[PDB]
Amino acid sequence: GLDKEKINKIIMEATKGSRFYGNELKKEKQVNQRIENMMQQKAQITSQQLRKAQLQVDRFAMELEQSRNLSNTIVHIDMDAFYAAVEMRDNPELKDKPIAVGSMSMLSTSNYHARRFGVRAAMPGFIAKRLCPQLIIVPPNFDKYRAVSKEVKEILADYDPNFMAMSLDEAYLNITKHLEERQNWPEDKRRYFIKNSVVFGTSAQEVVKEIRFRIEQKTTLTASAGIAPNTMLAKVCSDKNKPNGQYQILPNRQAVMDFIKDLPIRKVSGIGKVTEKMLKALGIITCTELYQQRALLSLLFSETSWHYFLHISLGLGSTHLTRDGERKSMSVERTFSEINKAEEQYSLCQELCSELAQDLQKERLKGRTVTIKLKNVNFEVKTRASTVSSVVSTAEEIFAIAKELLKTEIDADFPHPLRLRLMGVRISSFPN
DNA sequence: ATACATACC
DNA sequence: TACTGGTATGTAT
Ligand SMILES: Nc1ncnc2c1ncn2[C@H]1C[C@H](O)[C@@H](COP(=O)(O)NP(=O)(O)OP(=O)(O)O)O1
Ligand SMILES: [Mg+2]
Ligand SMILES: [Mg+2]
Ligand SMILES: [Mg+2]
Repeated sequence: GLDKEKINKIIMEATKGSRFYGNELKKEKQVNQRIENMMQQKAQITSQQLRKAQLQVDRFAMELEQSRNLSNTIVHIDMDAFYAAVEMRDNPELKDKPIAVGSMSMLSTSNYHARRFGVRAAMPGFIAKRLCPQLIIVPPNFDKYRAVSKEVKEILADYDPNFMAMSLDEAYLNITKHLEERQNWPEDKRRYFIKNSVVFGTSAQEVVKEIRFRIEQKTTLTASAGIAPNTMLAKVCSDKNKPNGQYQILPNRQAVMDFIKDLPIRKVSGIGKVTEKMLKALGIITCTELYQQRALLSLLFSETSWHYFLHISLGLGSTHLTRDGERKSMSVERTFSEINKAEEQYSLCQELCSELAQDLQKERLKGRTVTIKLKNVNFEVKTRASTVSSVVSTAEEIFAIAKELLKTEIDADFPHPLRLRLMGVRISSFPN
């Protein structure tokens, strides 16, 4: 498959000049400035501050290190090319062919064949077709994916009944308890037939082989898996042998540190495009560099960020799955071809409010904060929020609040019309 | 509390 | 022709 410059070449040539690209520059500059600002303060940092922080951080680091929990076994399962794999399963014509699930405007994912051409999730179809004109863009069938998801979630329930579904295709499992019961199971209880039988051992490696086997037998789709003593690690491992493979970080401190040693921080869940580029500008790329700079980082970043970075640098993370409690927000948003007539924008706001009210009606939810989201034709995004004393829920009450927030924004630019491409409404601040 | 940014599927 | 929908969290004021 294609190189890796030829790709970015095509994307640039196709993106450059678009209102969309304009905005991406506007953001990258707003980030570069944020780096430059950080960069200053690093210069104004003294050696006797550095020493002061270093003795503080290490005091906290000894507290984390002494509390390290290796006694749990955490599994992250992540379906392989989920949507695309499903559409491949049920249409032989795509057998050995590059595909992507989505529209010509936007793609959800792509199969590994198509990923060799640099077509990826969150790419517009029309750009992906320039990277690979044989690409088959198959429309998404959300409802199938939900149904397939339910089939695997049923299997996963056997090993951890409190497993944490992150989305349709992925989940964390705490198999610690299952491995204890399984230690002294007969071959009967861990024997599965092929769709002539097969058997799996008593170890963690084997349990996960059984899970991934049953998943393939039930759904005709492969999954990858990661094993570790915490979620943060397990999530990373699950990606290591993708597609259709496992990895284990064994529950001993040395192994953890061996894995961490040269791990690019980007691979950790929650270090993205920006934090990478920010941490790179301090010379931090691996998770040991992140450890080494821990004093400096305590001065340049907020408490939560450097606390989080320290957990990353020590190979720490969550060692029990907290059963997802109540939601914090519900929202709906929609992109469209340009709208500028005020009366059409009110109507469209009123529609979204109705849809949100209907989704609230499902889970019997009422909130206090209504937040409209507007994104003009140049991709610039405004949110405007208003909190109310008493909780609201109906399409009328939500619209009443959103109406004004929108009105204000139409008035502000007056006599210029709001030229928007996306509107949304969110409700939040639900009671405890 | 409000705004905007960053991240994940 | 065409650049998503969605929830939670962070950063800053
Ligand atoms: N940015 C995005 N926008 C829309 N849909 C997306 C998306 N990212 C993912 N999806 C959809 C499409 C995906 O099928 C599904 C699961 O997301 P993953 O597990 O992150 N990606 P996959 O399973 O395809 O491949 P593998 O894990 O082997 O790399 O969510
Ligand atoms: Mg995934
Ligand atoms: Mg996946
Ligand atoms: Mg990351």
